[PDB]
Amino acid sequence: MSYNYVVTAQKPTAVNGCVTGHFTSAEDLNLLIAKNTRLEIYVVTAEGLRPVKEVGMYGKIAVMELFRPKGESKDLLFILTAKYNACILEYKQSGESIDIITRAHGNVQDRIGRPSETGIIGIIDPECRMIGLRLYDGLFKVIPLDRDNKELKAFNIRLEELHVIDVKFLYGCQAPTICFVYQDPQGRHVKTYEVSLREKEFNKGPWKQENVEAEASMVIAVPEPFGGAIIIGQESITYHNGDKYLAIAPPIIKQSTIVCHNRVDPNGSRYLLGDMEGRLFMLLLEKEEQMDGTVTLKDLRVELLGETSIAECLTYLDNGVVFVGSRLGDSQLVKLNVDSNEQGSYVVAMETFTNLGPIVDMCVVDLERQGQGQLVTCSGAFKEGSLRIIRNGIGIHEHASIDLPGIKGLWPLRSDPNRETYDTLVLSFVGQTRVLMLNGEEVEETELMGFVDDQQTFFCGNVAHQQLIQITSASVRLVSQEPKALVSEWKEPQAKNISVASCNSSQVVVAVGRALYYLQIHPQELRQISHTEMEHEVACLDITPLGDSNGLSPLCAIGLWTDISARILKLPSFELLHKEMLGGEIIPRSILMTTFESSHYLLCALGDGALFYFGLNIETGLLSDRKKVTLGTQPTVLRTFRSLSTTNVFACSDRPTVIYSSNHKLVFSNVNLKEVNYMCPLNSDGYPDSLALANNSTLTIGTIDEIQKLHIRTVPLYESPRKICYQEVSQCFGVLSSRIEVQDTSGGTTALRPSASTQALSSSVSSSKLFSSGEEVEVHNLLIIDQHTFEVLHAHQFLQNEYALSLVSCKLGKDPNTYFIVGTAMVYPEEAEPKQGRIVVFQYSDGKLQTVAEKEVKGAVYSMVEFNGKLLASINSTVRLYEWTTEKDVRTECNHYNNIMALYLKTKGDFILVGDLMRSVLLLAYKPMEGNFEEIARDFNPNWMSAVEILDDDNFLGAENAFNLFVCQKDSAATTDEERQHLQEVGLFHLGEFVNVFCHGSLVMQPTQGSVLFGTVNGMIGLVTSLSESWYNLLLDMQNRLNKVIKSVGKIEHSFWRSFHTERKTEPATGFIDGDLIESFLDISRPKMQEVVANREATADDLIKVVEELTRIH
Amino acid sequence: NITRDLIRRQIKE
Repeated sequence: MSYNYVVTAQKPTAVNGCVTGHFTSAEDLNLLIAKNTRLEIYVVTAEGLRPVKEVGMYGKIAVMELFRPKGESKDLLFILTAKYNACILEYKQSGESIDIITRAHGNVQDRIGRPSETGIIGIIDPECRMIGLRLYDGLFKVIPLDRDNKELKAFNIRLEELHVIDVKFLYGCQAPTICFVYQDPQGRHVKTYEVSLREKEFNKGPWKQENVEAEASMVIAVPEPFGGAIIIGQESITYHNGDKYLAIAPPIIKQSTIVCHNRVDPNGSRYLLGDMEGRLFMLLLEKEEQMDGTVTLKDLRVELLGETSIAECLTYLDNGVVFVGSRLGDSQLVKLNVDSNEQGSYVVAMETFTNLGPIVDMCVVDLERQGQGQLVTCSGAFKEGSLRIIRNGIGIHEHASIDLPGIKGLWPLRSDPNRETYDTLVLSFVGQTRVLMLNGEEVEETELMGFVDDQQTFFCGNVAHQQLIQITSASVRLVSQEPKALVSEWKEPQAKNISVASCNSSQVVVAVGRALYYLQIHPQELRQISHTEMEHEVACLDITPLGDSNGLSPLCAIGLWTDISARILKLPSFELLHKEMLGGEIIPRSILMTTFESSHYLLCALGDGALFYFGLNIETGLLSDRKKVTLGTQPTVLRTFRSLSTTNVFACSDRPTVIYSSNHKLVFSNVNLKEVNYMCPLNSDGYPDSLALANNSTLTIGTIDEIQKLHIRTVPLYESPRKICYQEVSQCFGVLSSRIEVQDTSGGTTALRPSASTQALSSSVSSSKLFSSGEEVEVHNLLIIDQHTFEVLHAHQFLQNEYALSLVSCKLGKDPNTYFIVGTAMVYPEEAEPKQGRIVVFQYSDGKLQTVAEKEVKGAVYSMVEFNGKLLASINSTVRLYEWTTEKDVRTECNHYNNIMALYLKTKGDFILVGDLMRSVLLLAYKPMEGNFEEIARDFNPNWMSAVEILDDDNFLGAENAFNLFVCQKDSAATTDEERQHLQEVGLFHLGEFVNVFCHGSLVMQPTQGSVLFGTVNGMIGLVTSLSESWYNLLLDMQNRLNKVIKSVGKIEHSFWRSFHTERKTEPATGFIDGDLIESFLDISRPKMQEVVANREATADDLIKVVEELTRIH
Repeated sequence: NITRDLIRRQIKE
């Protein structure tokens, strides 16, 4: 009986794979980007990447290849999952809908076999005769491509070589032939076999096993024109083919290992090479033509081209463009030129995509000190290290604050017919109208000609022909720029009001009730045109001359009031077209027609806060999509605002919301604001690119943030951040950091570039004498980062070979100071495990960093929380509790010894603690007895932990080694000595991510209990919450209903995916819910959504409301 | 050196 819920807050952003080809059309260039469980399909364009399709799969993508057999009009896609799900995919565009269809699938894991060296490798023959897998040592699995084999049946062949580094299929080979680098005793070797599938054996390869260098790792199979194989080692590159043998050993490449490649030119004249450094190389093969003799290979050379992000994945695209898949850093779109720039680089970045990278550690802070957490991650590694500040929502910056408990509308006002700046904001009021002349930045309420102050303005637009309108309770007044008085003024042929106002900068379309007139601000006078009567009372109206119309406006739309409807119409005629019947007893408060890039949009807000959304047609215009949200609980006013190239829709509610744009879609993110009642663009000479926004009581004006649901602000550290703490009193962060350095010829160590610790504002080194006794090395630092500016205020460098692994910001003992304590450790590469380390206690003062105390240890300090005014640490395998002498020193109180390796600890308010490396988790208490540890209980399973949390008094979350999550609790049980001494795994669940950090916090607010945020190696940020048994049960059920209804991509079974799994056991998931899947619900059609129900009560869209309520936890 | 391995593990593969 454990009941948890897990959702993704941020999808993985690291890039594991990327592959290029024609997957969308025979004539289309696509870049397929593989995150972890996310496949991203693009079309390469002049601008770069046209997003087209983003699906998620039920597994971690380990293999991703495009291929095209015969008769096949375009490329199909092969994908192997890490749980050995193999599938084959096809891009299907049902004219206007899109689908990725599974042409074949099946699971290719084998009970036999130990997962090999260099991990899964999936290759595919040039002729497409088969697919070659290397899942295990000794085996080589072959999946024969045939029209059938829709279940991907496969055979294994025995592989004599038990240790294969890399393999490819050779080109221009009659028989399917593989080429591989393998390792034995006495070096590495390149060797070949034909693959005859009609016998299920191998056969001899075309060329004799040559040798390759000790560190050979990549095999490139050169295309048909050249044929053969390139082998890439350290400091050396070689070419093999039959008796042909070519070798270069360019000094330049010794510096760092080549990690990745890519064919640039189809013939393979040219390849890209990726470095551990981020260096980019061109590999060039000098061809050679000899009449009556196809071609040969005279030479090959390497040229340094420049520098990218550390590249996992490289892919030449169109002309000089290269996509850079990055895992340690931000991914990027990059450009190659024939000419280098200034210090010498042929590489020029074009676009950078944000990778929250490896989140190595993180922490929550409301920096703005409101009631929302921002989250602050140590990210990336080496040159890509960064902090990322992550903040939900879209904010605005407030410039004035005028108390006006009334404002019932407001429109812009340029008082000078030249400047695109306005100096007035005439504003509807509680049955009034106030004008507002501005002295630039100042505020002033005065009169204005032909604009009634006694009456309630319902509009105020920017009517052309040198005129200013003010439509009122009564009727459309008129004022000039030239005359500036009472130029004209309409009035209802009966002394009845205008109910609903309209106007763009050229039209006027009011309503009287059921009535629908039409007036014009023609040169200096308002002339009448049409009149039509409607079934019911006009609720709301919209007109704006969309695209192909200068001021004068095409078709129309309206919501009415007893038949709560929205309908499509024309202009002077009012001829009714298609329509829609929305439900309930609440009338449409607002209707809208818009545009962004390539669609004309229609939305309709109701008084319950909900909104229905649809698209119209400038040419025709009819019905579109039908979905239903929950923005405010209050009626929503829709409006459109000035921003970047794509100006957008702002929704006014108790939950202010922006509606931007996705692919060609539209964003739905919160605006970080109390409540916005009405809202409009502005620009005054004293307030430019400003937005105006009145609430219950107050005008406000300011710019906008980004757009997404999450805003991220990066602090480039240029080295690898490791741990991170917030010392509030000091208004700064502590960050442990590590920089790499190389052996000097003095013997010392230099540095490869300026980092955050070398460009530090001030600085200091360890003096401490506790110890006495090319080549690369780490230099470690505590950095002091201002919380507002994110400047490195101070840098404290630790000793030669001292890694700093843990950090806390705490007060200790009676002592009233907040210290920064750092646990460290002396690492020497030969050693298995450090035997020496220290704890160091520091204070950061006015702007100072004092070494307040040190403390020898006989190990590596892995973690340390602040217990109860004491410092609980943890060294190599011993867990301790330090007391702070009044004499200001850390002295031992007690220690627990029964650990293989204590890596993590957390503290449940009370005297309770938890953690371990290969042996899952322990629970400990502090006994104010003799002041001792009592080991309360442990989990008796072989979990190699990576992260540990306490969700509550009895519930412990755990993440491990194998991308699983688990929960333990203490066994409430008779025989309270053994059953008591044991805690049971009451929840299991395969996440699919490696978790580095849990911490309590949330990114949201100012059903569910708790909020635990987690930070993963892939850039994925998730959330774990707790549930009621009934909520659990509701959701479990609905989890299963949902799986019947939803087509999973490669036809992977959801529950196969979520299955707690190791290469020693596989159990199904218990006590866990992916809201990821629950949430999936809303993307479903109401038909397929009805099925989800057939059965305290049962409903058809009660659940639609349960699920909404959830999406808002993050 | 297992400390180095763990540091490597946090940055994965």
